[PDB]
Amino acid sequence: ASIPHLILELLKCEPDEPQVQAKIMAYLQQEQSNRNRQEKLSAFGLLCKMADQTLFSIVEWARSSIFFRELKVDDQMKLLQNCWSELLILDHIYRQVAHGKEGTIFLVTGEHVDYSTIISHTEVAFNNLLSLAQELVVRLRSLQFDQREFVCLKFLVLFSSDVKNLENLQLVEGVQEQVNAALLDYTVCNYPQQTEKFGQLLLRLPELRAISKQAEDYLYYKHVNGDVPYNNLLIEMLHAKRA
Amino acid sequence: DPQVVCEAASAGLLKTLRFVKYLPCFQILPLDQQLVLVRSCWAPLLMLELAQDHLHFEMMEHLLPAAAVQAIKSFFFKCWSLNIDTKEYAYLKGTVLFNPDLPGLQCVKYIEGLQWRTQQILTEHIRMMQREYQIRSAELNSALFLLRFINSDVVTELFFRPIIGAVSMDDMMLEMLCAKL
Amino acid sequence: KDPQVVCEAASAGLLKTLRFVKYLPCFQILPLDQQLVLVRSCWAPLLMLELAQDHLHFEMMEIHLLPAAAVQAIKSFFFKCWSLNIDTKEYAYLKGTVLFNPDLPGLQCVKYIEGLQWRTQQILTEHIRMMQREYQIRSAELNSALFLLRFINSDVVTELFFRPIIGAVSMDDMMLEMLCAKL
Repeated sequence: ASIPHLILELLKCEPDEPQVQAKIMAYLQQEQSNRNRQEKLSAFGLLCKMADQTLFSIVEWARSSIFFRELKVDDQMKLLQNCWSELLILDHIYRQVAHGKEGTIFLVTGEHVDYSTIISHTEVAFNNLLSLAQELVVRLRSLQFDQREFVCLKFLVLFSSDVKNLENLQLVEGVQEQVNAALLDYTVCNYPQQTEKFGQLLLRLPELRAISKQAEDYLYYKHVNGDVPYNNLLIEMLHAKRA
Repeated sequence: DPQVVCEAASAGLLKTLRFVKYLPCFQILPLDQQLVLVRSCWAPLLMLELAQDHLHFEMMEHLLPAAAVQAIKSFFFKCWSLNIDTKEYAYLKGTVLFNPDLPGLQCVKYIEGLQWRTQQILTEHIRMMQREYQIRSAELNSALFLLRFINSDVVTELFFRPIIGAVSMDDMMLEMLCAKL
Repeated sequence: KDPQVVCEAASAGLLKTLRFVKYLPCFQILPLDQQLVLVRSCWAPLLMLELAQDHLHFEMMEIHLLPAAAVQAIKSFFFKCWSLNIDTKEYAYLKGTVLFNPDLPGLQCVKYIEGLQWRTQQILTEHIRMMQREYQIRSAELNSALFLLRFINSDVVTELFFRPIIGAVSMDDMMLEMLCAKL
């Protein structure tokens, strides 16, 4: 049940999980408690701020990471500018593998909702999306997945060699192949009869790069209706990457 | 006349929907919304195409609804009467396509803006040539005022029943938007 | 009179400035070392840009408590801004132009800011065309005030407005506490 040297230290870069929900939830509870004669948010706008924080936290997790620390900002921001969505989604997905179950969605704030109560209270465009995610959350919980192969993936997404302009291309070249192997070992090591599990996990990647695009397109659409908060980070992240 | 006109009534319907479908600010729509629009704007937008192509056609003792018939008639004439140029016809179509009033919309503020930029880019065209804004402006709004009385149930019976025979112009639409996707 | 009141309104201006910057997504997404750089430079121009906006009317008669033309540059600039009737929108992009300056020494995120300035000019060129016409004339008008700003100094500002209050503290130390404090 032992894990290679790589994954062992990768688990060290984890954000905690109690520490965050305290931060975020207290922030949000603070955001609404805030005194603006105008500006309700409200359900949606506020959820964007949640997603923002998540992304903030995700960036801390990134900068506060061993292989990420080396390689300087200019490039740091280029990796982020590519996967910021894919990661933001994935985080949610896993959170639904860990604390997700029946018809119940678990937010990063530690709150939960009824998938039915959600789907009805949301527009179709957002259903074709949440469902698209669940399709994957479940598809995959089935394949016996957990925090070990999870963090492997995070780095895999974050360090996609399929970028463009950067100097330390060699570093990503390295970790992209250094984590592919590191994962391959763990595949059969701490697990029973999967055989092609590695290929399966590595397979669900584009199936998430795809849920991403559609998610962004949704953001842009909601943004262009004005529904998205003022200094929001996602729309910001979207304009850098988009154009 | 029936096969003659209905044959080209569809050549406009398609000429219309294509114009709309391949519209960039239109691609940005969840389809369910992207449809809400078309599910209404189609009848008018159609008339504007036909009136732009000077589609002449007469009737015979072909059915009864008269007010419905006389309204269409009055519309095409008021249009031709106003010598509506190409650009003007375009900007008119947009005006029809985007109205935030439609029930079921989730993006009111978005189309309101579009609605705005349309009458904006339209005013500029007027500025460029025909002066006396309130004149050419209230003039065109007259054409639009006529569309109000069209039902779009009648338009169906008139140009499509003879060719469609019961498939609806609901089942039709859905196909169109995704067909050429 | 001048001293306590203007310095107070000036100090108030500094907060509003940093609050503005601090909340920018494209900004708060940066590491502290880099955030600190930007601010440790632009704070001076940016403050000036705010004070012009709030139409600060100060006059300091002098009947180490004077330089000469230095305090002139400030007025000249203010007036230029005023005579140009800048809307809150343009001001905001102006501040953006100053803030995202790739040339600042000490940056390591040069390329990132490149694009930020780019978009800054982009959304501005867009707003100009939106409002009134041209963009050849109004652009020069704006760069006009910017050019008049580069000659302010950052020693004169701190001395003129802040030394009375701050007393004997490094303005650069202050920024750090400000990138952390309040919020």
